[PDB]
Amino acid sequence: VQLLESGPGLVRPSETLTLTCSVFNSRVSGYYYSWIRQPPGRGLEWIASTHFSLRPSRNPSLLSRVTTSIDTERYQVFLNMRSVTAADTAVYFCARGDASGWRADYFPHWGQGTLVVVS
Amino acid sequence: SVLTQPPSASGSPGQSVTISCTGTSSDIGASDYVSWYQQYPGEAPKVIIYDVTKRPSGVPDRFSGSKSGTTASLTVSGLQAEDEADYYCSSDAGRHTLLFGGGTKVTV
Amino acid sequence: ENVTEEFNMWKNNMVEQMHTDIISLWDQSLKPCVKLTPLCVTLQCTNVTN
Amino acid sequence: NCTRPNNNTRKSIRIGPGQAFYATGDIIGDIRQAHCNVSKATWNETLGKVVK
Ligand SMILES: *[C@@H]1O[C@H](CO)[C@@H](O[C@@H]2O[C@H](CO)[C@@H](O[C@@H]3O[C@H](CO)[C@@H](O)[C@H](O[C@H]4O[C@H](CO)[C@@H](O)[C@H](O)[C@@H]4O)[C@@H]3O)[C@H](O)[C@H]2NC(C)=O)[C@H](O)[C@H]1NC(C)=O
Ligand SMILES: *[C@@H]1O[C@H](CO)[C@@H](O[C@@H]2O[C@H](CO)[C@@H](O)[C@H](O)[C@H]2NC(C)=O)[C@H](O)[C@H]1NC(C)=O
Ligand SMILES: *[C@@H]1O[C@H](CO)[C@@H](O[C@@H]2O[C@H](CO)[C@@H](O)[C@H](O)[C@H]2NC(C)=O)[C@H](O)[C@H]1NC(C)=O
Ligand SMILES: *[C@@H]1O[C@H](CO)[C@@H](O[C@@H]2O[C@H](CO)[C@@H](O)[C@H](O)[C@H]2NC(C)=O)[C@H](O)[C@H]1NC(C)=O
Ligand SMILES: *[C@@H]1O[C@H](CO)[C@@H](O)[C@H](O)[C@H]1NC(C)=O
Ligand SMILES: *[C@@H]1O[C@H](CO)[C@@H](O)[C@H](O)[C@H]1NC(C)=O
Ligand SMILES: *[C@@H]1O[C@H](CO)[C@@H](O)[C@H](O)[C@H]1NC(C)=O
Repeated sequence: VQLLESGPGLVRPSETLTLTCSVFNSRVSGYYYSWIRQPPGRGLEWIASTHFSLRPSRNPSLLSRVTTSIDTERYQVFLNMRSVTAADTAVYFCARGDASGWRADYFPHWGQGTLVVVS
Repeated sequence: SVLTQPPSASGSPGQSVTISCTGTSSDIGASDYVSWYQQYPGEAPKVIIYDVTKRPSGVPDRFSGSKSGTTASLTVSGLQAEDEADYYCSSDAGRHTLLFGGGTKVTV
Repeated sequence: ENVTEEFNMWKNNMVEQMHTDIISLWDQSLKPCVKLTPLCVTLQCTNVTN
Repeated sequence: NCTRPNNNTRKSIRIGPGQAFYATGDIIGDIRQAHCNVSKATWNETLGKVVK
């Protein structure tokens, strides 16, 4: 399994964020996929978690603007958060759960990450 | 960030360092889903302790977890010159909601 | 006691009646339930994992 | 001992008035092969008795 993350450069204060990490050697189904974020100084706050056929979860402090989804044909996952502010600029990782496929407690696999500085 | 940790810790080679992670009763005392991560400054974190007292395959068995009441403790025994990394604690707060900690930078 | 009956297992009628009764019980339990014959269409199939 | 490691999900589809078709949604976790286990020594003894 390989998680390759992508996001567009620097974002405007009112333009929304679109984040996508393609999966390699995986089904993008039957596995919980989660997003975690850390500011440059310190971080590791988790944004959201998704599953194909089970109930997702969202961060209460960011539940307002989290609209995340998955695509099975192209094997991708999209954060697509909006209403961004200059104070949330940070680097993002996407991760998936263990081989069990039903646990979103710990995330063994991770990804490279993206800068996504807010202008 | 409900869960908090001491800002840093230090020691000497061949010694043991204990790191404490605290939270409310509803957070940590609800279930056993407590995890610890380490990350290098230039790399992504990796799981070191999952489910409080279990460890992933292919890692050194020099780490542990105690679940002392509503507080968790991680002990590192026989640390070396390359075991200097940040340590984060995460726990489940119901409805598949995780809460992280402030991290503990261990230097030697 | 004092009796010796001549048995044969390859020519008894219990097996035939059991076979036809099992077949009949199998058949009568498939009458009420759904008849899947709109499913004969042209399917389009792909691999489940890649 | 026979086993089917896959963790399936069944999905119901309505094809008419009062008619339901039960498809398969997906599989949670890893896709693994179904298989059966027998003990070697006991089978060896049984085959020896059968040969005798
Ligand atoms: C088994 O195969 C089936 C059939 O391919 C597959 O179901 C299909 O999944 C895709 C992707 O999830 C669905 O396509 C989407 O449908 C919605 C609703 O109509 C559209 O809005 C989507 O288009 C938008 O979103 C895309 C991704 O963000 C954008 O790229 C696009 O430009 C649009 O903005 C998209 O087309 C499709 O509808 C289903 N089909 C059915 C019949 O359900 C299923 O996931 C496969 N399962 C497994 C386990 O492999
Ligand atoms: C197959 O997947 C299902 C999830 O759809 C698992 O069901 C969970 O099982 C655990 C273990 O007892 C329960 O705590 C959960 O409440 C169940 N439901 C969920 C998570 O929605 C099931 O355990 C899996 N099968 C195996 C053998 O692991
Ligand atoms: C049936 O036999 C197989 C083969 O020995 C068993 O699979 C083993 O399971 C253990 C426990 O998870 C693994 O450590 C081994 O690596 C597995 N063997 C192989 C070859 O991969 C299985 O547990 C047995 N019992 C069943 C299927 O019920
Ligand atoms: C097939 O499954 C049975 C039942 O799970 C296994 O029997 C177990 O055997 C171990 C010792 O080998 C005992 O400690 C367990 O108590 C047994 N199970 C039960 C429920 O009593 C058996 O080992 C399996 N494998 C075979 C038969 O090859
Ligand atoms: C027939 O059965 C009776 C009743 O057990 C027994 O007393 C008698 O000895 C048997 N006949 C012979 C020839 O053994
Ligand atoms: C799908 O499976 C077929 C049959 O094994 C294989 O030939 C093909 O390369 C696979 N991948 C596709 C069609 O993308
Ligand atoms: C069965 O066991 C006997 C004695 O242990 C041995 O000689 C024989 O080779 C075995 N059969 C097989 C197929 O291994």
